[PDB]
Amino acid sequence: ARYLGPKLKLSRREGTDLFLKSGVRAIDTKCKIEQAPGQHGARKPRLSDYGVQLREKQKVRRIYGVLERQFRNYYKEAARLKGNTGENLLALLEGRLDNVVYRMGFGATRAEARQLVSHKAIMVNGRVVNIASYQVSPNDVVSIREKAKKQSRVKAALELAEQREKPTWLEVDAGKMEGTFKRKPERSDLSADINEHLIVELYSK
Amino acid sequence: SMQDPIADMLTRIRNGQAANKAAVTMPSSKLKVAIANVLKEEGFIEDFKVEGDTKPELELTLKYFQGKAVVESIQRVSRPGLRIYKRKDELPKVMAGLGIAVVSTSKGVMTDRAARQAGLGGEIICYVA
Amino acid sequence: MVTIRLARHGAKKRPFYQVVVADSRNARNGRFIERVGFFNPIASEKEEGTRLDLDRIAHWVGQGATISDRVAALIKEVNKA
Amino acid sequence: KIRTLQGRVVSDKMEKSIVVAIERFVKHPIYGKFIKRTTKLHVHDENNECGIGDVVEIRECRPLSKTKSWTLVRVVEKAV
Amino acid sequence: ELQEKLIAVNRVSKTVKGGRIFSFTALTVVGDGNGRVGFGYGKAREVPAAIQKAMEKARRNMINVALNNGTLQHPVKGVHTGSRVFMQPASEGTGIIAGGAMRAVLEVAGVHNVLAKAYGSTNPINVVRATIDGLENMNSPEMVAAKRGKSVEEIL
Amino acid sequence: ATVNQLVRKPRARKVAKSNVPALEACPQKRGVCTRVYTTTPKKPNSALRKVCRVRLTNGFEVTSYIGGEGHNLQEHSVILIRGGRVKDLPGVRYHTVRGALDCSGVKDRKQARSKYGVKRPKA
RNA sequence: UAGCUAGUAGGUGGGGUAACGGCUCACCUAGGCGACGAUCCCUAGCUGGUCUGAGAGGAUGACCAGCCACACUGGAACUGA
RNA sequence: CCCGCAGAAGAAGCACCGGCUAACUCCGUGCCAGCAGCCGCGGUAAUACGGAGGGUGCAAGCGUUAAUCGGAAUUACUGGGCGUAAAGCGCACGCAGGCGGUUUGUUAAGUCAGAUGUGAAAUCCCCGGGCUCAACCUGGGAACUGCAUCUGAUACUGGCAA
Ligand SMILES: [Mg+2]
Ligand SMILES: [Mg+2]
Ligand SMILES: [Mg+2]
Ligand SMILES: [Mg+2]
Ligand SMILES: [Mg+2]
Ligand SMILES: [Mg+2]
Ligand SMILES: [Mg+2]
Ligand SMILES: [Mg+2]
Ligand SMILES: [Mg+2]
Ligand SMILES: [Mg+2]
Ligand SMILES: [Mg+2]
Ligand SMILES: [Mg+2]
Ligand SMILES: [Mg+2]
Ligand SMILES: [Mg+2]
Ligand SMILES: [Mg+2]
Ligand SMILES: [Mg+2]
Ligand SMILES: [Mg+2]
Ligand SMILES: [Mg+2]
Ligand SMILES: [Mg+2]
Ligand SMILES: [Mg+2]
Ligand SMILES: [Mg+2]
Ligand SMILES: [Mg+2]
Ligand SMILES: [Mg+2]
Ligand SMILES: [Mg+2]
Ligand SMILES: [Mg+2]
Ligand SMILES: [Mg+2]
Ligand SMILES: [Mg+2]
Ligand SMILES: [Mg+2]
Repeated sequence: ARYLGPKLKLSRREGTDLFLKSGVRAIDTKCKIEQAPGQHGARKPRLSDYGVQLREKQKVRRIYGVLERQFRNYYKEAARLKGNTGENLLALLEGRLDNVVYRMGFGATRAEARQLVSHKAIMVNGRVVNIASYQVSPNDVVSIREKAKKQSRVKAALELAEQREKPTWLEVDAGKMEGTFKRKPERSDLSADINEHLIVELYSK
Repeated sequence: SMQDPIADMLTRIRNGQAANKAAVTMPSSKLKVAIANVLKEEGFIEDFKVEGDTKPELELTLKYFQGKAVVESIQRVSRPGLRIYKRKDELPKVMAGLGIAVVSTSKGVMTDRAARQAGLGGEIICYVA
Repeated sequence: MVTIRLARHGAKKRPFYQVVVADSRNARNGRFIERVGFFNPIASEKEEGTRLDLDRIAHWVGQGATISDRVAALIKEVNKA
Repeated sequence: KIRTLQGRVVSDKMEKSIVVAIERFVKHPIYGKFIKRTTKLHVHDENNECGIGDVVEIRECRPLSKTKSWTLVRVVEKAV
Repeated sequence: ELQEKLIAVNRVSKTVKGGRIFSFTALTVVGDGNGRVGFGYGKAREVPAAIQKAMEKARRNMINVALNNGTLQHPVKGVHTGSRVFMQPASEGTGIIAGGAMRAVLEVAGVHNVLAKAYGSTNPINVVRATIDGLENMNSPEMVAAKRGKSVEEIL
Repeated sequence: ATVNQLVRKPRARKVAKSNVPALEACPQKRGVCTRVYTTTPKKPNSALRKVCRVRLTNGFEVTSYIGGEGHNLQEHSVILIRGGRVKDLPGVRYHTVRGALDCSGVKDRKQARSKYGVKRPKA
C-alpha cells in the first residue's frame, strides 16, 4: 500500500527533513519541525537503543515510501548478497525506479514519480514500466513518454532538480526528457545522515 | 594409572609455565620427542634434550617473554576416551592462525598449516596458543 | 513400452516441457529414467527452446525406445539447422 | 579380490553349520566415539572343518536355508 | 573526543534503627573509538553524584587492546565470577551483534563488526569486567611473533 | 557427562506438558454451558468474576472465564472456548469467544472491539 | 516387559514355486534368538524433503516426486506375461 | 496485451500506548464494574478499568487462540554440574565392558590421500535468462557431510611376534 496521511508530521517525528515535499518553500515556513506532533510535543523524546533503531529504520521507510513487508525482503536480499549488508540495502533502495526518477528530476516528489510510473508515463529501454519498485540495472535508459512529455509538473520537477544537487552516478538530458543510469550508486555518493548499521542490528534482534 | 603420557607432558609444561620454572623433566618417548621438535620449530620452547640409554629422561627449556609465559593455552584435543580424526578439508585453525594444532599425519607429526599444504589429514593431538 | 515423451512443468498458462525417457505405464510428470532436453513453446527470440541430446536419444532408439509425434517433430526441427 | 569378512566362531553344535561373531569399529554419529557393534551370522560348514573360538573367513552366497546366507572359504588361527 | 555511556543504574537499600537508607549505584563506560576503553562503578546518595564518580573512576584505570582494522584479531572468551562471554570477529557490514553491556562497551571500544554471546548470569557489573578481560587477554600477530621469535609473514 | 555413560544411557529431552489439554490441540472448541456463576478470586485481588462450566464435544467438563462488562450467557447455551488462563482464578484456564454462535458481544464498547465480537458502529 | 521359541535352528531325502529357501512333507541331531535389549505393550505409513535453529541439533513428513499397504468387514481362488 | 471515453470518482482498516516494547492527556467509576502474557493496576485526581482527543506499529489486512523451534548453556557431543542450592552408591572384591607404560619388525582393520560407481528428479545455494518488476518458471554448476570397491601412505590406536 501507500501512506496517504500528512508528511510534515512524519518529518517532525523523525526530527529532520525527509524531502517528501517539492522544496519551493522551507520546512519551518510550512510547519514546526522542531516540535513533535500531538499535544505532548515541544519536548525532545527520550528514547532507548531500540527506539533509535526503530526511528532510523522508519526514516528510510518513510523517505523511500516502502513498507515493512517490502523492506524486510530488501534487507534479506542485501544480507544474501556479498559485501556490506548496509551499503547493499541502500544501493538496492536507490535502484528503485521511482527513486531514480526523483534523482534525475522527472518528478518533484517520490510520490509524484510513483504516480507517473503507475499512470504509465515512463518507459525503460523503450518498454513501459508499471511498477514503482522496478530494479534499475546499469546502462539502462529511462525516458518520458510522448503522451505525457508536455506536463507542467514534469517540467517544474526539472526546474527544481536543477536547483537541487545533481547525482554523480546518473546522467540526464532535460531537452529530450531522458536519463541514463550509468553505475550502481556507492555509499559516498549518498547522504551521511543515515546510519545504516542501526537497521542490520534491529533486524538481527 | 598413567594412560596419557602426552597429556602428562602437556600438563607438566603448563605447570612449569605457571610456576615460572626454567626447565621441565619427564620420561622420554618417541612421540614426545616429535612433539617437542614441533614446539621448538614453532618457538614455544627454547630447546629439548634426552639423557640416558635405558630410562631416557626428556628435558625441556621453557621460554618467558617480558616476564610472563609464552604458552597461554594448551589442550589435549584427542584423548584415549575420545579419539579425534579429521580430514584436510576440515582441519581446525587455533586463534584464527595465531595458534598451532599439532597433527599426526601419514608422514609424521606436523602443524595444521604444514599438513594442509601437504594435503593430508590425520589425528589432532593437541592445541597450543 | 519404454518411450520418449514430454513431461510438463511450470506455471499455469506458461508450460515448459522436458523430453524424458520413461515407461509408458508411468505417469507424465511422475517417474522417468533420463532427462534429455527441454522445450519452451512460448520462448521468445535469442533464447533456446530446444536442447535435445541426439546421441542419447539414439542410444535408446537403438534399444527399443519409441518416439512420440511431438518428440519426432522437435527432432526434425533441431535437425533442420 | 572377492568381498569377504573375517570373524570368530561361537557355536558348532548345529550340524554342518557354524556361527560367526563379526566384529567391527564403528564411530558414534552423535558423540563421535568409536564402539564395537558386533554382528552374528549363520555360515555353512561343509565337512565341519571349524571349531569354537576359531577365526574364519566367509563369503556371501545363495541362501542355503532360512537363516543361512554365507559360506566359509578357509580357516585361520585354529586356536584351542 | 571521548564518548561516555551509561549502562545500568540500580537502587540499593540499607537498614538502620530509623528504617531503610536508599543509595544509588551507577555503571559507566568510556571509550574513544580506539583501543582505549575503561569502566567505572560509583555509589552515591544522588544519581548525578554516582554517575560523576563513575565517570571519574572510568577516565582513570583505562586499558589498551588491539584491533586489526575495526574488529577483533581472533575469537576470544572471557570469564568472571558468574558471567561467561564469547566474542568473535566478523566481516564489515554485519555490525555489532551483542546484548546489554557488551554492545555498549564494544561500541565505545570502537569494535564495529563482532558476534558475541553471553552464557550464565547477565549481571552488568560482571559482564563488563568479563568483556574487558576478554579484550585484554587477546593477542595480536606482532605481539605473538615477538614472543615466538618468528615473523608476522611466517605466522600468518 | 561421561561419553560411555551417554552412549549406554542416552541424553533424554525433558517432556513438555501442555497446559491446555481439554482442547486436544484445537484452538477453538464448542461446548454447552452447564452452570454460570460468580467466583471470588484469591489475594490480593477482590472482585466477582463471571465463570461458566462447560461440557465439550470430546467429553471434557471444564471451566471458562467470561470477559467483558455484561453477558447474556445462561444454562443450556452453547459457547466457543479459545484458550488462555486467568492467574488470579485458581482453577480455571480457558477463555470464551465473544460474538460466538450464541454468545453476544459486549455493549457500548469501541476500543479493542475485535476481541469482543462487536460490529463496527455506523458513521 | 528378563526370559522366548518344537516347524522352532540345522541336516538327509521327496514334493512345490518363474526362481534359492522348512516354502511344505517323512526321518535324524537340541539346537536358535537375547543385556550390542530377544519376547511383550502403546503409538506411528517411509524417504527425497519442510519448519526452526548460524552450527551441531530439535520438531514434523500436508501439497510436488519415489517406495509400501488397502478398497464395506474376514478369509479364498481362477483367467491372465 | 495494446489504443480512445469522461471524471478524483468506486476503494482503509486493525491492534496498542505503566515497564518488558515504539507510542500520553482529559472525563465516568471507586478492591464495585473490571484488564491481564509476567511484574502487577483499581480501596476519589488510575498515563494499567470504560469512553474521548492525540500518538505509535502494521496494512487489505490487523488482532486473538492451538502446535514446533529458538532464546533454554533449562538434557550442555560441540556446550553444564555433584563440600554448603538438587546431585559421590555406607564401604570393599570382582565378571562382561571401557581405557592402558616402553622398543623394534610386520600386517594395514580404524584413521589419511587419490580414483571409480552410486548417492533419482524435484527442493536449498551460486551465476544468468523469461512472464511490464516481484512472487513464479527455467539453463548450467556446486552440494547431497554418506556408502561400496580399487590404488597407496604408516605418524597414532588396535591385531601378531620378539
Ligand atoms: Mg500485500
Ligand atoms: Mg542463571
Ligand atoms: Mg517335521
Ligand atoms: Mg528336489
Ligand atoms: Mg529340499
Ligand atoms: Mg496408522
Ligand atoms: Mg541455539
Ligand atoms: Mg520420523
Ligand atoms: Mg466407507
Ligand atoms: Mg476383501
Ligand atoms: Mg496362470
Ligand atoms: Mg517507552
Ligand atoms: Mg487493553
Ligand atoms: Mg480519574
Ligand atoms: Mg484505556
Ligand atoms: Mg481514539
Ligand atoms: Mg538446547
Ligand atoms: Mg547447572
Ligand atoms: Mg539443605
Ligand atoms: Mg546438598
Ligand atoms: Mg562416600
Ligand atoms: Mg601403547
Ligand atoms: Mg585401512
Ligand atoms: Mg576415502
Ligand atoms: Mg529478469
Ligand atoms: Mg538430488
Ligand atoms: Mg603397534
Ligand atoms: Mg584392548
